[PDB]
Amino acid sequence: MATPWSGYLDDVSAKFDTGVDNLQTQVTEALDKLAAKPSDPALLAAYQSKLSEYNLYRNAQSNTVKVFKDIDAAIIQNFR
Amino acid sequence: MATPWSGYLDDVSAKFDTGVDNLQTQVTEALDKLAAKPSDPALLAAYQSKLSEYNLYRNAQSNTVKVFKDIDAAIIQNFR
Amino acid sequence: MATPWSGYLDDVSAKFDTGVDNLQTQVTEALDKLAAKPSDPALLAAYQSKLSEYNLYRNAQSNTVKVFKDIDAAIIQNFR
Amino acid sequence: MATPWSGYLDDVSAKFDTGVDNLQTQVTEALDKLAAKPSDPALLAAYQSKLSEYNLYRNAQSNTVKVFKDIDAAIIQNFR
Repeated sequence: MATPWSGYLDDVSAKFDTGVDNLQTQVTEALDKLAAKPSDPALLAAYQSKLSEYNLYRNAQSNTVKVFKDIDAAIIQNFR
Repeated sequence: MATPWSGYLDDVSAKFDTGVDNLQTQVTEALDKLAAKPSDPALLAAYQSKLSEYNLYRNAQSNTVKVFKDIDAAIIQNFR
Repeated sequence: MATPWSGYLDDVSAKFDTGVDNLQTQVTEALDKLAAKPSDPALLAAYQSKLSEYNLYRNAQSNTVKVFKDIDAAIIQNFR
Repeated sequence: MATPWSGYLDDVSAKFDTGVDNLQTQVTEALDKLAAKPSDPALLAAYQSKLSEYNLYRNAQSNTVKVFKDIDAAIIQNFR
């Protein structure tokens, strides 16, 4: 049997991965559609919201690892 | 079973879609009608009202994502 | 193979062009006919109606590019 | 064999390029036509719309590269 990787920081990353799982394909689909369409009321606005959603996936993930590693580093320094 | 995308910002966007669902086809139908018509006072007033209806929908999406993102950005940046 | 220019704003402009394609030649034909005539009730009413049709083509095109660019500018500004 | 440059930010730039590939020559053609004419309502509306399209290419490109670099900079700062 395979043993799943148990981690607090890894779980948070996987939580966002499952949420925007199909969102990744939606971003690339809207990006290619806009490529051959200069000005688009629909495509540009749709991509606007979907791009910011991707923006949060990368920002929120980097924020959780930032806070966790900082406080965790202080604990590791105590062990001496 | 498939799980739907649960989001506050996504709900507002999809909420406007249900309202202008058949409205999108009405814009293209009136566009082709005017394209092959020299001058009509009736179709001019019809397209005029339908044009802004689309304008308000698209501007509402960029509006909700703008005000919600600004306040949410301050919250996520607080997490440090 | 040649790739056609795909654009929503350009489609609206070309839409009116297919409608008043032979209309442009009709305006110049009636203009020269009016210039060689002192006063005629028939050509006056004919040119009057055809003049407004040309006015609708130039106005409808400038109207669509104006309302569309305004709303699309809001979206573009969000990208930051 | 040659290896193509794989980049997300570069892909977005080239994405807009494939669309307005022949538009660059269309802008210069309309520019020379405008300089060789005193005043034309037809070319004024044409160049106006085409100038908006060139603004689309330079804006969306600079817009996407700006938001992507910001969140990407946060990740790089995390690696320490």
